[PDB]
Amino acid sequence: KTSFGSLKDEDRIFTNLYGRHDWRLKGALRRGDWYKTKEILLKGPDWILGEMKTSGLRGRGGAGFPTGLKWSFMNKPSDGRPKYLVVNADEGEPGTCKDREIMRHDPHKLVEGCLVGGRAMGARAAYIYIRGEFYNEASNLQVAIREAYEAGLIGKNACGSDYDFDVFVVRGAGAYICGEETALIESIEGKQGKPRLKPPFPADVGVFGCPTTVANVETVAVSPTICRRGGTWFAGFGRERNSGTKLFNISGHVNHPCTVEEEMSVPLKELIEKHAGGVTGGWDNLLAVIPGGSSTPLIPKSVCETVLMDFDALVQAQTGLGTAAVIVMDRSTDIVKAIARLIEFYKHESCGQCTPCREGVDWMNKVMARFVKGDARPAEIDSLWEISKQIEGHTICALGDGAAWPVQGLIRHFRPELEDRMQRFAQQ
Amino acid sequence: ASATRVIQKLRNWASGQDLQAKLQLRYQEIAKRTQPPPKLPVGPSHKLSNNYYCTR
Ligand SMILES: Cc1cc2nc3c(=O)[nH]c(=O)nc-3n(C[C@H](O)[C@H](O)[C@H](O)COP(=O)(O)O)c2cc1C
Ligand code: SF4
Repeated sequence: KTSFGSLKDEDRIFTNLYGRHDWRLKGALRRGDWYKTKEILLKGPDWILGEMKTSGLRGRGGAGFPTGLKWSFMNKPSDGRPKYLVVNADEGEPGTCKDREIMRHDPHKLVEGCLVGGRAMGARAAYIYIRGEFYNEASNLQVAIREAYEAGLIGKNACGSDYDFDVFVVRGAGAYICGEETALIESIEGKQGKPRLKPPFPADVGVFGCPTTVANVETVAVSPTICRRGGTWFAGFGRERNSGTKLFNISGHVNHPCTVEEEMSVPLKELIEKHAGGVTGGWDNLLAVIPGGSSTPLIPKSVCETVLMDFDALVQAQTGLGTAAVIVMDRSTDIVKAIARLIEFYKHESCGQCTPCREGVDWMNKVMARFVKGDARPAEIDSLWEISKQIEGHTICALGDGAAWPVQGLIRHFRPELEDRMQRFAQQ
Repeated sequence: ASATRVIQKLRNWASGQDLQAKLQLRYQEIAKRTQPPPKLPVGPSHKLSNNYYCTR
């Protein structure tokens, strides 16, 4: 119960995350899927949610909220409408590649986990929204679904079970905002990817005005083997409040950038050193790291040596975990340029319906460009902090938060570099 | 300014006190009429930060 980050391959819940054995059915069936799914389904729905609540499985997307509670919001019967299950694969946040690398190389985990989630909840079918740029991955997935339909695992008798299910694959069109719970839903409905206000919640009224619970790829893909192996076993790894395995995408300024499944609450330094061998120039050459993709603030190397890769730890460090897409800077790169690029991205990917992210994100983009060039003065730094705090909790969706948090992470840990660039531009 | 130094004396005696120094008229001791441009200052509430109208 102390200093545990390393593990073995019996626990690797993504046994083919590198496409080394097989992605089709014949080859996936060997890796422990579609095994006892009839027994799982007919065991009961509440048994599945009990396994979830005992596993302590938090949402492995951006906003980590405990599942079981989330999936139990539509255990109630239907008052004259069908129910649906939207699997989210608009993996648009920077640094995040894990959902791609499972979409290809292990689609059947996803399919059976989605079925299991539906029968745990109630669902006529499912809608696997996938990014528009993921054409070949989506086609691998469609082939897997076709093999499943042919083998008799889905449809009029889903592995028997006295329960009928379908699995659809909706295809996006290239917008990061369509990863949100509600923009995704409206895009499936056939409109712009503009989020809704929440309330209403998708479990009372969602896609097509019907109940839904949106879920990420791995959030469901780990469901069936959790049911198959218990919440005790999944909760045994990781701290008591945020447990389980975790895919970890690593990018930038490290010798061997990679995707890894690892034990949650592993230290960031253990993670970087074991897999994706040491950063360029070694640890001393480290400058800052972003643990999430881009909707999480910076880390200054002062709390990289004494921090666990968890929700609670990074929250204690005035930061947060999202999809856990580690990104590294190594003293050889302008950092304000990087964060200005992130804000340029968050400007391009805004929907625009709510005023703060419509305007203030463009404010911050322009101001951070001006800080890159050094054409500002330090009385604007706290002004821009105030602009961030205006944008934070004044929005419909959490893209304003994601735009405002890297800003705060830079102002909190790298203000003197802004000061230096300003005085340099002023002198010259 | 031009009082020929004896009429100056007459008026300073009849009055009771020197008035060539404290004259009713203005010759060259006045602020001239075309001036440099200023730069007027700027009061508080121009703080650019930590300045919300609900507080002041
Ligand atoms: C702008 C924005 C973009 C998001 N994009 C994604 C995404 O691409 N993939 C994802 O899984 N979640 C994304 N989220 C978080 C979703 O709300 C979350 O994935 C979904 O609620 C499922 O949560 P879960 O991890 O409990 O399954 C995004 C949120 C915001 C505000
Ligand atoms: S924060 Fe941005 S993306 Fe989200 S609803 Fe408002 S304008 Fe749209």
